[PDB]
Amino acid sequence: RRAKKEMVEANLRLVISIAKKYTNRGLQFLDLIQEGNIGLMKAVDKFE
DNA sequence: CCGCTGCCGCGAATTCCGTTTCAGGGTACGCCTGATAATTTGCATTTTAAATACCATTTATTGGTTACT
Repeated sequence: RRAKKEMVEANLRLVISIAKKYTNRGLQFLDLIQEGNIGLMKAVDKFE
């Protein structure tokens, strides 16, 4: 657990970029960001 | 050491009328699978050419002849 936190906290900027590419008047910025963070947690789980 | 500044809140008439019910974000794709929404038959209740089984009180035919143009 304490290992995965490090990658998750490292790649938040990546999430920000991908999200802002979709922000143009959808839900709201922060909702997109948080949903992307869910996705990032999934990806960290699946990466080899 | 009990004075003054600067923030932030809050408020600003009445009815009708009119009118365009109206638009704008800029991001993928192909699998299995269950999950409903469609579509297919039979059985209860009417309704059955009518057919049927009894009570009923009210004309009909009636029983005709005895008087008589």
